[PDB]
Amino acid sequence: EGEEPLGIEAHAFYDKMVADLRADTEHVQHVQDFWGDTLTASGAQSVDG
Amino acid sequence: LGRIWLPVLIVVAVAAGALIVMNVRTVFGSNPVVVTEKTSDNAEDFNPKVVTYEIFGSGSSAVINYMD
Repeated sequence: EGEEPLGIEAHAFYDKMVADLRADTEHVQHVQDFWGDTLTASGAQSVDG
Repeated sequence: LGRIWLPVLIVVAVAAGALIVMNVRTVFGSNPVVVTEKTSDNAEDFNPKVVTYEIFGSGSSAVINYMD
């Protein structure tokens, strides 16, 4: 969640977090990334953005 | 409780009737309009695909028609 609509820096932070989550094989098994892919990014983000 | 049993029971009955009234009277109605839920998508421009048209030749000028 952000006070302002999420932009490029938010996407970079999200990508880094997703990579580190996928790194932890012991606890995390699968991350379905919809916001990263432009085909499904509309669903993963709120109307206000 | 020869002189206490009657007023207490009267008050109890009145309270029960008042409670039933207050409930059932308010149950009626309470549905004048129907409002549908809204589920829109995020309208943003991140990683938009870019299409480039190029025309070139030995001629000077050209007439070009394309679909946006």
